[PDB]
Amino acid sequence: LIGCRRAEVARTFKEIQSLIHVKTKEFGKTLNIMKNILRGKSEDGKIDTDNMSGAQNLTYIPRFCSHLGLPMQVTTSAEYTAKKCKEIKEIAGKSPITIAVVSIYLNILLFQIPITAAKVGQTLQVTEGTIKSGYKILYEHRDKLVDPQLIANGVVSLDNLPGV
DNA sequence: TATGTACAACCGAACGTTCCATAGCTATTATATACACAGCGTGCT
Repeated sequence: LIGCRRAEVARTFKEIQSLIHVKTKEFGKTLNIMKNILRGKSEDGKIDTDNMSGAQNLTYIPRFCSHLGLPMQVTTSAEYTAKKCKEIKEIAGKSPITIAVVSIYLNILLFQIPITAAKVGQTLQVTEGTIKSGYKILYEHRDKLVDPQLIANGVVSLDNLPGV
């Protein structure tokens, strides 16, 4: 996990857990210990940048979109939505995985790709209820979650996003 | 001269299983906090 993060190609805890069979508690405690060790030998003996921070959600979006087979235009829109999604306090505390998945789902229905949430959550191993629950929060601020140029050109209109 | 007799020469070792010794992890209780996930139950169609 540290090695992936240092290379700017960071992965998620679940993705690494798919190969190495270790439950979450031991994983977290070991990671905290090793980070302290690296920091300790960075001062006495660099190590981290803006990347070392846990969330760094923008890095996950390109791979998650690839798993769904979306075009690059949707991926860029998802990155913009996820980047601006941190201004909302009702969602900012959520896990970076959900922040990226809900942003991807918002754009999937914005460009009208026929992929249902039942498969988006099944592909990225995220509960469908969580996806739709988060989508509701990412509906009161849609004007701030869509790139101005895309709406200006005419590629996407905000009336294609269903409203509850 | 002839015949006898005598003499001289030409099984190891690799692997597996059991037996001490030390240290560490596991489980439980309480509490605030918050997220995600897996259930159960009730109304709707």
